[PDB]
Amino acid sequence: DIPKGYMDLMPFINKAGCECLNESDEHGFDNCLRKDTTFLESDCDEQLLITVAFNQPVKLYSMKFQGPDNGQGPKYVKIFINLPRSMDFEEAERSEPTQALELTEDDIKEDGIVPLRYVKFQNVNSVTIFVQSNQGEEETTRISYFTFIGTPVQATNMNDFKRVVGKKGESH
Amino acid sequence: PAVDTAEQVYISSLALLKMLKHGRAGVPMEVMGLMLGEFVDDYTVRVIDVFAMPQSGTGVSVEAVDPVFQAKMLDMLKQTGRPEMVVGWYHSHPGFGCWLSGVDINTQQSFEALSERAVAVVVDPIQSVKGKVVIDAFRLINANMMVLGHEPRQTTSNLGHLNKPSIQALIHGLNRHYYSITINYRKNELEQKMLLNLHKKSWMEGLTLQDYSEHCKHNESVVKEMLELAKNYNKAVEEEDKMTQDPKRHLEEHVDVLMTSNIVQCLAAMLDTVVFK
Amino acid sequence: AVQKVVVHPLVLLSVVDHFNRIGKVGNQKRVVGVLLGSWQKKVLDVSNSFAVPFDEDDKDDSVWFLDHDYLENMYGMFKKVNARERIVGWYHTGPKLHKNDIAINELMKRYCPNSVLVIIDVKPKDLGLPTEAYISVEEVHDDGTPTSKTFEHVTSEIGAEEAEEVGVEHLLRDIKDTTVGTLSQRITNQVHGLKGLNSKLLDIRSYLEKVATGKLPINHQIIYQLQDVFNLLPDVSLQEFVKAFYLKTNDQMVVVYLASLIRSVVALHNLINNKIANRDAEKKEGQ
Amino acid sequence: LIRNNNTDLMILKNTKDAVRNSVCHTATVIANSFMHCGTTSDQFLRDNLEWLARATNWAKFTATASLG
Amino acid sequence: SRTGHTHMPSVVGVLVFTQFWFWFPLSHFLSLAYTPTCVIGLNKDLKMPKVQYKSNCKPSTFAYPAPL
Ligand SMILES: [Zn+2]
Repeated sequence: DIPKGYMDLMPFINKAGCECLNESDEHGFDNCLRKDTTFLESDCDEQLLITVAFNQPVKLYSMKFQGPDNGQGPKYVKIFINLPRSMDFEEAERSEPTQALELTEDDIKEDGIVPLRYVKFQNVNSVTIFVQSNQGEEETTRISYFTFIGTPVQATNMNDFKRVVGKKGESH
Repeated sequence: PAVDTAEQVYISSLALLKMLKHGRAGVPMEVMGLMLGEFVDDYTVRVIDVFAMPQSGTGVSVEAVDPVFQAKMLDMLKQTGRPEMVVGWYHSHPGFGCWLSGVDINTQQSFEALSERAVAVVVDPIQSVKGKVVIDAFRLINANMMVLGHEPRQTTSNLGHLNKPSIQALIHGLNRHYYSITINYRKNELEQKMLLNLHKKSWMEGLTLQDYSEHCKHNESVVKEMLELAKNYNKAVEEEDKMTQDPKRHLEEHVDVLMTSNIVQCLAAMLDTVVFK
Repeated sequence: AVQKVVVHPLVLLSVVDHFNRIGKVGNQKRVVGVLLGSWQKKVLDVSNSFAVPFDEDDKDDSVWFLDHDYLENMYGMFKKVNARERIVGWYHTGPKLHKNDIAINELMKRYCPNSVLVIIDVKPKDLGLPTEAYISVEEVHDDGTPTSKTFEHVTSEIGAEEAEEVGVEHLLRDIKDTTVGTLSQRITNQVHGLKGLNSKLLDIRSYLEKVATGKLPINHQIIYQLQDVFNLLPDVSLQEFVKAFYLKTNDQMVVVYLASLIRSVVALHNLINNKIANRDAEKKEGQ
Repeated sequence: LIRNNNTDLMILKNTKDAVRNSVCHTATVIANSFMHCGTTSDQFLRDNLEWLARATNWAKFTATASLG
Repeated sequence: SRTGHTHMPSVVGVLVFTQFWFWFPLSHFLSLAYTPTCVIGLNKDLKMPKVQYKSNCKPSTFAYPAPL
């Protein structure tokens, strides 16, 4: 589950940047972040595009992106990282992913954890996850839980720059 | 913990060019800027981009960082594709060596307090005569490090002793208050080609003849100088063979230049006579 | 108008870096930015650049969002950093033009009436400069063909301040080419010149074939220049040129022959010196 | 090797006396490792434990591997 | 080896040892390239019998270096 040294990246997610395109208003994004059986639904098509943002760059070891087991579950998960602009469901279908996971029912189950290629995720500020296909074929897709396991990269949080020594007048 | 004597600050091509330009774009005033980069693990500091800071009268000090400027430009760089950290600060020393002096240590202490891996790079753009780039990276020594009975920085690899320090820095304490991290520039395969384009000679320059008047004058002058050297060479060989060099070496270089010039121009001439008709 | 645009190695490296840092995180093909530089007579000197957020639909070909607020703020910051550099156009790392280009130039003409679009090709070719520069011209055509807003070429070059030569030289010292004519290097230069001449002639022939078969319209400027080239072709069968060529070839080869004779004499002298040294060594060893 | 361990510790004693830097400290640790290789006799380390304390971080690694 | 066969431990050890310019701890790997120069006699039941072999050369030609 959680190998020692790696911790779940919940506390470093800021709601200022999280979003999820093509989501049914009945079931929101808050559903996927409780560990309870509260889910997120696809609005129009059998596709979804989640986006999560982190305060400080983080390293992602594994992902717990799972859903129910009634044929309505993610099948093809394309993961891009550090996107300058919110993308669209047309770029999500051709852009080369940083990872190209193909989930199986084992991963979908409540005990399934999918490990990513650690190296390509050594500095992550924003992650976009495109669910392109459902486990079988269902006009609506549903996601039950989603959380990343990893480590945070030590942050040089500017705006903390201050005189730690000396007077306030030295120039050179 | 300790800082290994293999640590390297990989300064990218863009960062190096920006640093030198900003140095000679403000000499003999000093200039300062940040170094956006990435702390890879413990032996690497990648300086991917640099970051000019407006001249602010107070030379280069903590008050010369202008928090509004740095914050706003970091946000803008983030949204244009630079979600990078701030790994240290560079600041030029216009002509008086590559080391630190007092205010530099104070400022670098501020940066270290922010994150205790930030380097400080010093560039001397006047002494950076073409063919030699005088850039040195530095970081401080804790007050309880050399006084507690510990060497400033451990050594596990033979890498950290391939570059010798300069007396200029020794005098100001290159080993009493701060380190000297190696540079090891990082060049892709595309940047090198784009830079080769700077002096890349055009096919025109390859296939263009030399002004025949100037060529004949050069032939004549070199052949006369070679005649003088040949007279001296005769004298030298006779003298040495009787009693038991500069003439020979000068004669050899001059024969080289004459033959290269003549063959090159002659072949260019034939090539053109055939290619353009 | 502007005749020459001299771009700088810092600009080139900055464009490469922009392209890489966006392509790594996505796939955008083009990347677009602004160029900062100064004039001196009619010779633009592009000495800096910076990325400006861009996004377009590659299907519609008229929907794009170059961000002018970002442009203004970023230019304010670089104006604070260095003031003798005002916006002098834009650049985009696409191998060929696009339909949007005229609209983007209209946008940038707000900040510089004399806009220069430098299409900096990141991909490293082996024959030409990576910069091709264009300027927008709308004018009633003299030949009476219907007028539309289209680009016109402006000569481009790569040059550098000394502060950048000190850097490029250091970065390229490992794979540098000696800044002197070694005979092998000069013969290599001539071979490369022939390579380039062949490439250009193939380009001209392909364009002429397309024009003749009709897939392209006729450009009177291009036809003018080509027939002027043919006009300028020289004649070699003419007698008082063959005479002169033989005369100067013979003079050059007299210089070569004298050089060879001097080299032979020096070589023999060195051989004698070495044989004597070995003879003395052998005699001393024997005794 | 145990039976024929005819080594001279005086040379290593002189080397230790000449040691000033940590490079030389770890060098002498490796040198003892070699000199005794195969010979299950760690007398040089056993009779100097003050000197096996100036090695810190990636020199304790080498000293333990030297026992090995 | 003593029969013309390449000695994998020895080659590997010397390679990893030459890789000490980058990581000192690897210097120990040369221990893999230490073959005991021995002639060990064994009796029928793989026990070690007390015997003395005879050389035909001055002892000083192959004796230990004198103890400093
Ligand atoms: Zn200073």
